[PDB]
Amino acid sequence: TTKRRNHGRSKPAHSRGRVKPIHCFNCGRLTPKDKAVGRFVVRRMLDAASARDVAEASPVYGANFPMPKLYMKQRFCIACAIHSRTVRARPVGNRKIRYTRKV
Amino acid sequence: TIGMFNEEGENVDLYIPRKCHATNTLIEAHDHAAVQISIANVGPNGVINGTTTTLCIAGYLRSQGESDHAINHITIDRGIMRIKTGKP
Amino acid sequence: MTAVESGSKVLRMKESDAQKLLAMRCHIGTRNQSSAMKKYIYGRTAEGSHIIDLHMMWEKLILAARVIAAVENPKDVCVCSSRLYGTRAIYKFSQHVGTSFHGGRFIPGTFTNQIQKKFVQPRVLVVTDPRTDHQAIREASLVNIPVIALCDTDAPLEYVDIAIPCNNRGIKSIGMMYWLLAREVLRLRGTIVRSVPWEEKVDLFFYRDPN
Amino acid sequence: GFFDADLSYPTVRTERMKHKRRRLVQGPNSYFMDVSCPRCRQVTVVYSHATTSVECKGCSKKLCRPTGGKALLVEGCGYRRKPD
Amino acid sequence: GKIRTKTVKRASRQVVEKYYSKLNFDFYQNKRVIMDVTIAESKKLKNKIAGYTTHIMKRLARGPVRGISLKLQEEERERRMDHAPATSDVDKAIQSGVSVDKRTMQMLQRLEIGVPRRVKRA
Amino acid sequence: TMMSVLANALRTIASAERRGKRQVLIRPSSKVVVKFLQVMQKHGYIGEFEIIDDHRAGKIVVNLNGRLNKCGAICPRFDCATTDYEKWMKNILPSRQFGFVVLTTSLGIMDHEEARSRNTGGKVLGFFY
Amino acid sequence: EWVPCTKLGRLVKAQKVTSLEEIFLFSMPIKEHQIVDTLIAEGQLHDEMMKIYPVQKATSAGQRTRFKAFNVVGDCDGHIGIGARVGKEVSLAIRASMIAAKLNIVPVRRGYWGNKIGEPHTIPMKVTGKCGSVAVRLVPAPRGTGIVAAPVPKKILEFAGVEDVYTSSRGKTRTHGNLIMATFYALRKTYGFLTPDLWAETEPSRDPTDEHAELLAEMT
Amino acid sequence: MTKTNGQNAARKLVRLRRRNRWADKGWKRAHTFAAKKANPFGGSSHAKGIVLEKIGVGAKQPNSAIRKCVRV
RNA sequence: AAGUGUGGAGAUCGAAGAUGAUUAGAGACCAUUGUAGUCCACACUGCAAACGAUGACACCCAUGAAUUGGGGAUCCUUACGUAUCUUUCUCAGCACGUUUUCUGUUUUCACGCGAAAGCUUUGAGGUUACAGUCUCAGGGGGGAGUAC
RNA sequence: CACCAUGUUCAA
Ligand SMILES: *O[C@H]1[C@H](O)[C@@H](N)[C@@H](O[C@H]2[C@H](O[C@@H]3O[C@H](CO)[C@@H](O[C@H]4O[C@@H](CN)[C@@H](O)[C@H](O)[C@H]4N)[C@H]3O)[C@@H](O)[C@H](N)C[C@@H]2N)O[C@@H]1CO
Ligand SMILES: [Mg+2]
Ligand SMILES: [Mg+2]
Ligand SMILES: [Mg+2]
Ligand SMILES: [Mg+2]
Repeated sequence: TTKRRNHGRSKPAHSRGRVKPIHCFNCGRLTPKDKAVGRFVVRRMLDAASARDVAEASPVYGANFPMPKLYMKQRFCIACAIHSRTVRARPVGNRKIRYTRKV
Repeated sequence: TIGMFNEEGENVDLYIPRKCHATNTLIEAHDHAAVQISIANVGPNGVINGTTTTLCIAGYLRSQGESDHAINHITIDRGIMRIKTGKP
Repeated sequence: MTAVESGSKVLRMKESDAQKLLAMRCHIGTRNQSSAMKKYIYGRTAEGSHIIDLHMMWEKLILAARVIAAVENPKDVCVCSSRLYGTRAIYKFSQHVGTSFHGGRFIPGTFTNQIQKKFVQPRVLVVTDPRTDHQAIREASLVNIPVIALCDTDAPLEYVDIAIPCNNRGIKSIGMMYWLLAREVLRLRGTIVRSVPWEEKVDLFFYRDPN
Repeated sequence: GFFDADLSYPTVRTERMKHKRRRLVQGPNSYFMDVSCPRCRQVTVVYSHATTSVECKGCSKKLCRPTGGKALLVEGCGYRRKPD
Repeated sequence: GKIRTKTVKRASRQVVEKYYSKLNFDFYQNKRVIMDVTIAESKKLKNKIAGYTTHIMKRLARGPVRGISLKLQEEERERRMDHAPATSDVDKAIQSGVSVDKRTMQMLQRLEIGVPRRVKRA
Repeated sequence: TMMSVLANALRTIASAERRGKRQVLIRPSSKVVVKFLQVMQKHGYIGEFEIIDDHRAGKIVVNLNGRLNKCGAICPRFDCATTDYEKWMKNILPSRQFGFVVLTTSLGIMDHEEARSRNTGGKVLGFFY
Repeated sequence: EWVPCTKLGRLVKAQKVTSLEEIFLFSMPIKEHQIVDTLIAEGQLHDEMMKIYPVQKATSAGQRTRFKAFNVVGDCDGHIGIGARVGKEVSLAIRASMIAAKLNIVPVRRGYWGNKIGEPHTIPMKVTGKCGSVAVRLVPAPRGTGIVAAPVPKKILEFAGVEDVYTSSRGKTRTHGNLIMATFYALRKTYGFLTPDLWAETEPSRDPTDEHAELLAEMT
Repeated sequence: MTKTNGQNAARKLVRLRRRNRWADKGWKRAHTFAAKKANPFGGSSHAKGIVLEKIGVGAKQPNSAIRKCVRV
């Protein structure tokens, strides 16, 4: 039973032979780069309660000059993406939905 | 004179069935998408007569989407529907 | 189908008829395009909308009227619309021509479930849209009912026999195709005469938001 | 619409789009043209897809430049396509 | 004091159909009608029917209720709606000009009727 | 590569006829594949066809009239004696009433029914019904 | 009595549609089993049960059990029909398959092997029919062969009016649910094959619901 | 993807079949001589022997008995 | 990839091994290490879920988004529609837009097929209506990819 | 993300 056409990974049949693996973001498991689920997070450094304390005590930072943030590009193992609930198991008809941009 | 005979010339089979006017496909008894469409023959004053032109289409041809192309091709051949504008 | 057996020009589009079609914008298609309605397009305008050939619009309009006028017991024609903009026009076409009509949710089993008490068996189905009336068409596929449709530029034409090309989207554009078809079926029957204009206003075919 | 495709006698719109070998009878895309030299003025016959660099036999100059498809004639030269 | 059963709701719509004119926005008067128009044995249901009837009388002051089948406010407003002006909306559309597009006007030269009168090119 | 041009032609006719087409374009053609089609014209399974001249092998445009169910090619072209016609009819034809087996004989390319009457044998080319 | 609901059964009860081949001509669904025993004579219509086997559904606390019954019907003159219904009691599913087998009635074209001399003894061409993996192939046989078939296709081919036939079966024929419905699909294809008898053009007719539309409106 | 035509391809088809008949456990037992040389009867039936000792062979699951049999 | 031979290299990870811990036991997972290896040169091996669990070469095959490289335009109809912005030098340039067409990797979508899951111009379709060419393997589960 | 191993033979 082929659970999914493309077999879990972005490689088609006659395109690549292999893709060199990356380590998982927390597991450290080596999975191929096209297989491993990849999220680019734009996480702020401070919570909006905590950022308001720091922006008030800052000569630089205010409503005019915004505070920096973290830009890190996480890539996870498939065991690692389910367990951190980055990704979840979806119904059989619902598995083909593909999101091309961050919602 | 249609259907098989006996060598005594009596029409042996029951039920000579219809044929599709587009694809010459013999319409079966369970082909429940097969439709007949009667088009009114109309006179010189634009009022219908008592005669109609009937054309029957098989069920798979409607199933694909190709029936509407077939009704055009028939009614141009029968002379029912004009193929283009006249010259201005 | 504006070709009669004798060869007269009685059914052909006139400069009064085509002037109504241009005013009601029932020749403007949508931006998208399907394969089966690709033959009905004249060209694409700027802002990417499709223009429908008014010859092929009028020839498929009269062809659908030569089928409806060749129905004794006109209640065997059922005309139906799941979209809301059609429902007022479906009522007035059914009033002047004398056909069955249905609007709203189609309630599946209307054509197949024979022990229902809302069980009808029409001979010709007229749908306003092939897409929103997918359920009316798909039951016609089961019980031998040919389908007349007001198709837009992207229409799924599985099981549609006489596909009329028009603009079935807008409120004025719809209902103008039902006025003009009701105006025509009454002419082919001989109820109204082709010389004088049909006095009955188009405005009653338009859907009006009663709140 | 309303005209069906005839495979023996295809439409000019259908047939002009086709690849040169996918035509009903295959044929060239290229042609010859009568190129006048920018100086020197003498006419030369230059093939439209000339991968070699043709020279003016009088001028001694090169009035063509090969490309991936049609070859590019020099600036300031006049040319009209020859028939057949 | 929770969701009304479909026994309460189907019966309450039938009271509004057959007896719309005898009912208003009060509980304690609508209850006295429903004891004379419903032959059931329970006083608990007849309290719940007079509660949901009173609710769908406040809904009929606002607008239409689905499944109400009142057939006189629907027969009145079907007559008030089927009214048209003397000049059609198509006859007022030609009388200013139809103003077709580039591609449309380039099509209308090709027809056997030519370009119709009262037209423009925009 | 293309091995049998007749087997190519009959496969494109049979494929386009189960799709219900009005015309096929057959490429390449031969003297054999036009002599097969003229057997299929004489018993009216196809209509008029037209051979376009390249200075290559030609192309054939065949007008279909809905009557052909299946035409195919028997490969290799097995030798068929006169005693062997009733064996080939039971194998590839649906009935003894209709349907033809085309053979290439010394007398020409004929169907099985004509070759039985002229008392000849040949190599079998194909069938149509 | 039997009050009909469909327009076809109104015309059958009124004797406006007189024979069963007038329904087969216009591809009409029957939808009411009283149409068939009205049009076919009552003594000239045979039926008997092909198979009854139980099918179980695992539930919480045990198995659910319903019996799936197969019935075949047809006079032995070119009409055949097979229906398969299910039911909790074995008596209900046998009765429901009788209702079902008449709705699926369908005609069988019959023909000749060699020369034509009387009523047709065989099917007019080689035909196969496939349901599941079980495909049976029915081949015309000579005049005095008999039905050469397994006893489940042989009983179906007797009711269809076929007197002499060769038969093959390609795979898992011990499944009789698909073996029965593959003999039915093969005999149903006998009016699907276009032979040079039927090449001729026939003049079109009018639907019984087209012609008798004025009578059917008088039932309302 | 299975087999070969060709009017002159019979040696290929004869070789192809003679090797694939060895996979048939009925053809291979009827055409090898380990079949009779290891059969305790000499490729025959009803061989005589001398009773040595009596054995009770217990039945397989789900049955339960001991089967009375001799070793000869 | 692991492995082997001879020379280099030896940062990091690290079969073996050593210590912690968890455990009823822990020869494991987890933590700290650490040898061979990892990396290069020249030889050897030829053992993969070496996969699309799909042999190669042709043929026919409906539809709508896209994408990569190249090229070209701006009673069955005798022909036709062009925008954007960067521009002192690998610059008569670059990218785009609308449209053609060839080659490649694909996607949601008509037949048909299949026991089904599913496949579908990229066939698993064109197959009991069974023959385009060639080729390799299989014949109930084991023993056994064992013994010689 | 502490630890969490197992339940005799046929049969219903
Ligand atoms: O070789 C092509 C073939 O001739 C043609 N049938 C075409 O089919 C389509 C066409 O599909 C492609 O759409 C792509 C754009 O999204 C386009 O690719 C092209 O992009 C242009 C811009 N970069 C070109 O410059 C480029 O060279 C070219 N590859 C088309 O190929 C559609 O656009 C049509 N609407 C419909 C045609 N049937 O596709 C073949 C290659 O895929
Ligand atoms: Mg790999
Ligand atoms: Mg631990
Ligand atoms: Mg370490
Ligand atoms: Mg133990």
